[PDB]
Amino acid sequence: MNELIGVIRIRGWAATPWYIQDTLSMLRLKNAFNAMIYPKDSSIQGMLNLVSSYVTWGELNDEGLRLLVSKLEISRGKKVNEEYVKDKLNVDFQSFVESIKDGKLRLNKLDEIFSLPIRLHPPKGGFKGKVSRPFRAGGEFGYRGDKINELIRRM
Amino acid sequence: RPGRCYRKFSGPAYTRREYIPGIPMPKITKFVMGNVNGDYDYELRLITTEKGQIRHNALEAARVIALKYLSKKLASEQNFALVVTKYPHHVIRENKMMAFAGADRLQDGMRLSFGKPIGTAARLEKLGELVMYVRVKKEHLEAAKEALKIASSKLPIRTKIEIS
Amino acid sequence: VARSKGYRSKTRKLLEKKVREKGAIPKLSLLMHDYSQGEYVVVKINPSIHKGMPHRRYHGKVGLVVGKRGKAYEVKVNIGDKERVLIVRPEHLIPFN
RNA sequence: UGCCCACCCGGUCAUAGUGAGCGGGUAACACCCGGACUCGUUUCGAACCCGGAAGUUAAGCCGCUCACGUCAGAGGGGCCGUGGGAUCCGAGAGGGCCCGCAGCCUCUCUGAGCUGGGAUGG
RNA sequence: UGGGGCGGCACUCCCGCGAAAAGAUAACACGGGAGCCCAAAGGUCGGCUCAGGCGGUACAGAACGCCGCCGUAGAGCGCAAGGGCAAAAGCCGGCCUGACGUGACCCUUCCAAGUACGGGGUCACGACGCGAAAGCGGGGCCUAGCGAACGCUCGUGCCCCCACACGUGGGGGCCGGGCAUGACAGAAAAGUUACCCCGGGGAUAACAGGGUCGUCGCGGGCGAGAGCUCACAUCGACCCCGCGGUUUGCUACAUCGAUGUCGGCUCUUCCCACCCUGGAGGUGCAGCUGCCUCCAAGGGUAGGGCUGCCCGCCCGUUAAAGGGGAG
RNA sequence: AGGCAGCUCGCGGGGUAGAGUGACAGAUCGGGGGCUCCAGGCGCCUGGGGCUUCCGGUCUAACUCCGAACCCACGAGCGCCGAAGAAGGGGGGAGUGGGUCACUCGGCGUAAGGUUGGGUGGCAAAAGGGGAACAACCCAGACCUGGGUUAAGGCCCCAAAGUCCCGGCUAAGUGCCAACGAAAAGGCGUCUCCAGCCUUAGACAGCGGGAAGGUGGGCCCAGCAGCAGCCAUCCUCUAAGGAGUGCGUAACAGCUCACCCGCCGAGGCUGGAGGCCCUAAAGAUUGGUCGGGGCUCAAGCCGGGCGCCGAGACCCAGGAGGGGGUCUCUACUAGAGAUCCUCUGGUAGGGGGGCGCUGUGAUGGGGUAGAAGGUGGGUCGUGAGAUCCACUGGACCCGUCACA
RNA sequence: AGGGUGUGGCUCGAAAGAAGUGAACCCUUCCGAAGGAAAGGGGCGCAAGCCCUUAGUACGAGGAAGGGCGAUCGGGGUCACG
Repeated sequence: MNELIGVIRIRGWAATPWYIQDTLSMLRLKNAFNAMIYPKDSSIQGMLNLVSSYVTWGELNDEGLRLLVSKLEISRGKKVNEEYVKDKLNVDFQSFVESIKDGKLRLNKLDEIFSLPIRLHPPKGGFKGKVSRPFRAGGEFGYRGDKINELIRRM
Repeated sequence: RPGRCYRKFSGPAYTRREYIPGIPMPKITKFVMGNVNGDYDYELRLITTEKGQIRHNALEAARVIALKYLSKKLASEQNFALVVTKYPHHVIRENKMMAFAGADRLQDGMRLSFGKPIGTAARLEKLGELVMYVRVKKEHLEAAKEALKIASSKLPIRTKIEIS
Repeated sequence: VARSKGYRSKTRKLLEKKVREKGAIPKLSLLMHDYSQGEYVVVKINPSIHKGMPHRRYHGKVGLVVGKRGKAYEVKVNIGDKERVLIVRPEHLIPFN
């Protein structure tokens, strides 16, 4: 049981049922191909089992985690007074962490907890590189485990 | 009326006799033929492979033809035991008013469309239910497959024959 | 045909009693506790006690005790977004948790 | 001492029940002896009520064994459902797969009274 | 309101099911009820145990009374249905009238989310009944048995009557009961029109098109039997599986500021499920004539009597005088 | 200064699918034992009826001794929103009360693009990309312009991208169909998996012979000399045979039914299920079909794989507007700016700003014999519109502020 | 069938639009967002193909500088083809 998972919304928000759309707003996945990092516990698991047909998730390792945090852009950094400030350096981390987070005074000490809506790109090489359907049970949606790390590298 | 009308399920089970007045008597009256308790070797069975309903007309014709064939081979009380298992509990009903009351400007059309009982049927709610079996000795195994094949021709549901 | 809306309509099985609970009130140890204000209770209708009996729509709900009038209690329950106050005899209550 | 065994008042309300057979009391619990008086039987001191004390372990009560009942655990057998998914299969009835959960009956074996508050005995 | 009409009442109220194990939920859906009855069938206190069966007793019998054994309810509880009830909520007795005056709150009708009546529940003050007592009792074991404004009338203590004051008769007022609207959240109400008229409606019928195929027409399986014997030359019961869209129904999608609505005549074309003409085979095929199966739509299929017809019956012939579609 | 559209844990509610029937109420098919009456036959036997007992079997919308998945109440935690966008309170203006289809769980119905309910989603009020065309199905929510990567779907030509790769099947032009067009039955036609039984101690098929005798026994019969009306059942025997089929025949007879020999020398036979295909399989609104061409180790079907193309979706650059926070200037019913964050389909409808026409009070105010109007053409503005140029025309007309 | 767009042909162009203080068109260098190769070399698979290096290189919307030639462009009408 790894301690940190990443979830990606792989479908758009048109004609999505009442129950499902509200759960994905609490997980911060409003539209397609934005990702979010959460700790693995029984409370989040029951949420993913409800919206399973719209997301894919699994356990991050060092290469997948390091790669998600680097992708931030001008409207994609963490809530540095909102503004989603693109990190790109420790300069934003030498003055922002002094409010809620602790022990993070260097980009190499940003490994612990939380994030914001990470906006991604569709996957290189065809989301149908080996599949034909993001709509099929486990054909492309649902839990995939350690395989979530090579999918992040593509996007 | 064609059997395609009353072969599929349309609604719940309709069996309670105390709330249903005027049900016609079924065509089947004898369900066990031959000499049960005789000494037999083979116990071959007729098994359905679908879900549906069997009218009491189909169930009585499949029984007369099978009994006549076996009785034609050797004898009646002799070594065979013919048993039809299902009873026609369900009651099938027809909106007959299209015949009479649908043309007096009486409750014609679909107005007051609950139907009146016309006969009974046997609901088959599981896959692979026993419908008939026959018990014979080893010398009669062949005349017993043919009796069940001829009977299977007068029944709405697709069936098999199993030997044991 | 639309349904008759009597007080005990569509209660053929909600107001059943199982074979080992029948008879004039069996459990007296629940009646030896005096609920105080701020306690939590569960509205459980007893089909054989016909006095101070709540409505079918409140069976199995959790209320909060807010007062007492005679031998019966004032219980505040939520139905949808509305607060409702009931006066229930203690034979139709069990403590919660 | 002791602890548990009856008794009085209980809680749980068959794992605690019902029948049959047996075991046990110099106290306690009972049957038991009798009716002037309080009270009493649409007749009966049977019952209720009052006053007693010779007799007994035969009843009740408590414990033990055996039959059935009941609640569980294990094993053999019969039957079988379902929330989500797909430009899955099939003419349809229905069925298979992926992620998530189970249930009912019948046989066989093994156990089966726990417990709170107070005056007699060991 | 599966067009309207005729019928019924799904027009007020109650129970079960429909109803998918919270709540809500429709049908001219299914199975039925109420519009009252009771001075006890109401209140309380005490005693008792019911239906059914077994053993013993004169008349005595399955079923009278008596003596015993068993009996979880298999009875009874005014009335539908459902629920509840055993030292009772049932049966039998004693004493009673709480089926009480005044004044509140809450539930249901009416989910969340507005809402009249009706019904029910919990109480305060005053007074009773029954119990040794704790206490139980504002009807019936629980869910049905009911009705606005204005007007009249009764009960109950006072308030008012005038361009001034006082008095008598008479009127009016506040609070509660009764007189009724069942079309039951309340108008005081018969037909007819083919002599008819207006505003509309394809929200809605008739012809015609669409969907469906019970009915209608045709095909296949099986094989009870009959055919001297022989199921399949020919016929083919009881059942089962389909097809067509040429009948009649079902639905109400299109057309209501219009798609001229039967039959006939005239003229054109198409389908094949073959009546004749062409090819092949079987036969209970000697020949002639028959009967049946398969291919095949190139050609043909006419004249009259009767009826508005269509269908149909009939006359004299014919190789045959097939059957359908095109709004 | 809290809120709940979602989940988890804790603590509770429920009688549905299923399952049972000796747990209640109804239905419902057979057998064994015991008791009784009636009828028949010679105390017995057989049949019918009623009661009891035991064993097995079939059912229920208005049955339940039981009982899931699932849904729901409350508490805590998580998650999200919130002092910039704000639980509870007050106020102004509406529109709506004809819905419809797909998927899914039902009631009525032979069904229906039928009718009537529960849940979700489109359309209504939703463009664009696919489905030949298509309100409703699949992808997906369009502020404007450019670049990229994908989804649904597709890749022989029409038509962007595969005459792509491996293992098999089909011979009918079957097929080239998600929603859309075929059943029971028949086929060893061919392809595949399971059973069982015979095989070098010579299988299956075939071929020559033995292919049979007492006897063609027989009962009944002129005779059925298997096979016309009932039927037994014995060895001269061993490398060989049964007391024995269908034909038939007035009757025969005979071929064939069954067992051995001789040959031969490799596997054979009978059931079960599956794939594809064939028959079943017949119409016309008139004239050929997968959209068409056409396609046969496929451009079809089955089990798999690889790479590409392809939306306004998602990413990127530039631009525009709305809202909000923070600031500057101005005799301000309003203008002009700087900066940071976020949002962008729309009918009924509610709200904010602006353009244009005719007249009135003013005015830094103006213009004119060269005005207004007309025709064609430049430029500015998202736009309603403004303004200019050339020609025509012959006397009136405009900018700004406020009002009607 | 009819309008909008892309590429071309022929025509009108005095003014009100840009322009000799330089229209239009050609060369060179530089920066470059999201994205992003191939040839060559090595390895794996029956095969279509894939993996490491080449390499985040060549390129890539936009943007900035210089040189040459030098007088038309924007705009209007109409026709052909996608």
